[PDB]
Order: sequence, then structure tokens, then C-alpha cells
Amino acid sequence: MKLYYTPGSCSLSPHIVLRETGLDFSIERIDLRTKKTESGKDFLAINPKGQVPVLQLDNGDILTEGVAIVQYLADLKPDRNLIAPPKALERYHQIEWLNFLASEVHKGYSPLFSSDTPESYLPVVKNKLKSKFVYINDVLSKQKCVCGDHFTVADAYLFTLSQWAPHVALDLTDLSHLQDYLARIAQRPNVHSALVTEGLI
Amino acid sequence: MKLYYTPGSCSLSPHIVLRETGLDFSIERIDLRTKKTESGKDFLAINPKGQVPVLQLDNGDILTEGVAIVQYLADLKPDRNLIAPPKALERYHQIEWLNFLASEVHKGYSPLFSSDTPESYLPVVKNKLKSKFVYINDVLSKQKCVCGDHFTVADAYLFTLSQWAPHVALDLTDLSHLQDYLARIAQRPNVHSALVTEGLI
Ligand SMILES: *SC[C@H](NC(=O)CC[C@H](N)C(=O)O)C(=O)NCC(=O)O
Ligand SMILES: *SC[C@H](NC(=O)CC[C@H](N)C(=O)O)C(=O)NCC(=O)O
Repeated sequence: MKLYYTPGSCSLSPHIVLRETGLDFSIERIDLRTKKTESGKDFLAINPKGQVPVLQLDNGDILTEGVAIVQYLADLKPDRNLIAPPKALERYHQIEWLNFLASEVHKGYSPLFSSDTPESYLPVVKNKLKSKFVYINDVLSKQKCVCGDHFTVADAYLFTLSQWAPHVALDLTDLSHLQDYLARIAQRPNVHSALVTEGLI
Repeated sequence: MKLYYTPGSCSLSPHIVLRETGLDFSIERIDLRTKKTESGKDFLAINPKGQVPVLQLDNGDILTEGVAIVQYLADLKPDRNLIAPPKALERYHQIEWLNFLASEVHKGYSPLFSSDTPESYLPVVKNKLKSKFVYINDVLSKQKCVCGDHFTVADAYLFTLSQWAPHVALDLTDLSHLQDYLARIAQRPNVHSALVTEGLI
């Protein structure tokens, strides 16, 4: 099981999940500029969409899209409780949150990382994004995690998306519930070890 | 089971799926401008995020996010084959496509429907979007549907997202594989009947 990643990218989410499940895996750094693996192979041949994360299964199959990857992983180790059982109501609310984070938050960052974005539009984009974290902050005021009382794959995803905030000058320091939650998630051995292995920390 | 929708919106996807599964449901039109149901109730009390689709379950629970809604629906009628069984490999590739459509295509339209978007940025956004459909078109050249040989919930979603193309002057007429696929999907009784019931056709 190999994970194609780029340090500090959205591939940190499946990286955290891989450690939290205790599965046997290997990672391979991808260079998003040249689209080449650290071993010199063409990454477009692996994933035509040219992005990370990408999970290579032991049988050879390739899986793209982070939300699909973390569900496949968590489903392999039911006993970890990183996702609810299939067909359970709690599972659909998790899927619901994974989609909210992928389309509203994750994709909300995109224009802030693009060079072709009008400097006059940046303020507008940043505000749309903060309104998203404000919603998340309100939710974290009556519960310990985004989907409930325990740590799930959606939490791994949110910690990852929160990390970028400083790099694009998005202020989230007024969101104390979110700030306390981030601090907690960061002291988890499996999360901390993921950051170390990637060169952050 | 009630579906909160707006004619021709992204809520057409779960609408098509509800008919394809043959479940007992009702629909209620939402006014996105005033955020009020057609029965005069405050929609923000139902869905704080203020968007459609929204599915009200018989037990009272509320489900948001289209990708979560269509999975919950299809999972209720395994025999229809609108999604693969949970934990099956085919299921994760479907989840993978549902995420691609939600974050890369669906969210890719967003700036084209916003009034606060610089007219100079529109060309850039449109091109990013077409590159997405070009990828989808290539895929449809060696298979009948987006995820395989049969009709799944991801197909209901793509037909829905393709419908908007003309309204934002996005040309997809050079994508013959996509054009033939759309024509096929449209002649399905359950899809056709969804369009009629919504005022399109
Ligand atoms: S975070 C790094 C970028 N990945 C994605 O945007 C993944 C999007 C998928 N829809 C998903 O996994 O959810 C990335 O690798 N971008 C490539 C680049 O060239 O910047
Ligand atoms: S398509 C109509 C709009 N819905 C969404 O954007 C849903 C986004 C979710 N992430 C999802 O369901 O996938 C909508 O209702 N917009 C509200 C408005 O005021 O325009």
C-alpha cells in the first residue's frame, strides 16, 4: 500500500489516517511542478488528473480523491472507529461532513493558491472561506469533534485544511473552539508522527 | 421522505435517484432568494447552510450534501444497482467519482453563477471547467457510463451538472462522447419524468 504525497498538502489527511489505522504502508514524494515521483517516474501515468493524494493498493489498483481514500482505509479497520459502519445513519452524516470539507472548504482555498487570481478577488474569496470556518467553530462549541464525540477521518481532514490558513493570511485565531480542537488533534501520537515524517515540526 | 429542491438546480440529481429507486417521496420547492419554502417556512431553520438539496427522512432527521443524499438513497434499494455494495472496491471508485464531480465540476461552476466575479476572471474559470469535461469525455469513449457499464448515482449527478453548461455559455458540443451519453441518459423514463415534474421540458 503506497501513498503518493507532497509535504503539507491535502495528502496529509490520508497520511494521518494510515498511521491511525496501523496499516502497513509506504509513502512516495511527488513533485507537483514536474509531475514526477521522487523515483523519477511520470506521475501523469499513475494519476492522469495530476494531483495528490493517490493510493496504490497492494493488488495494483489506483485510488484517487482523498475522501474516497480515507473511507477505504478506515473501512479496513472497523475496530478503530474512524468511520461508522456502512448503512448506519452516523456514517451518512460523516460522508456529509467529508463532502462539506472537500467542496466548500478545500476547494474554497484553491483561488488563494492560484497565481491567475485577481488581487481584487482575493478579499472576497477569503471571506467566503472564513464564513465556512465560522460555521465549523460554532459546531465545535457543543462537541469535541466535527462529527461527534470521537476522532474520525473527517477530523484528520479538517486538521489538514486548517494548517494552510497561515500560508494564505487567513486569520482563524478568533475561533477559539477551533483553536482548542486543533491543539488537541495535534498532540495525538499518530498525527504528530505524521507531521514529523513530512518535514513539518 | 421529503426532498427540498429548486427547479433545475443540483437537487435534480437526488430527484432523479429518488425516482430510479422507486421510493415513496414528496418534494417541496425552495426559494433560494428569500430562503423560504413554498409553504412559507424559514429554510434556514431546516438547513443553516441555506442550500439545496436537503433530504428529510421519515424519522425526522435531516441530510444535507447531495453526495451524501444519493448514497443514502441508493443504499436503501441494493437491487437497483445504483451503487456497489459497501466495502466493495467498485464502491470506492464510485465514491471517488462522486467526489470528483462535487469538488472539481460542481464547485467549478460556482464563480460562473456569482455576480461578484471579475469579468476578466470568467474566461479563466470556464477553461478550468472545460478541461474537467474533456477528461470526462475521454473516459466516456471506452465505456457507457462514468463509473462502468451501468447507470449509477454518479451518472444522475453528471447529467445534472451538464445541464447548466448552456446557461453560462460553456460549450461542450465538441465532446461527442459526452453528447451521446447525455442523449442516452435523457431518454430514461425516470430521468425524463424528473425533468417534466420540475418544469424543464
Ligand atoms: S491539496 C493538493 C492538490 N490536490 C487536490 O486538489 C485534490 C483534489 C481532489 N478533488 C481531492 O483529493 O479531494 C494537488 O495535488 N494539486 C495539483 C497541483 O498541480 O497543484
Ligand atoms: S446547486 C444549488 C446550491 N447548492 C449547493 O451548492 C450544494 C453544495 C453542497 N456541498 C452539495 O450539496 O454538494 C445552492 O443551493 N446554493 C444556495 C444559494 O443561495 O445559491
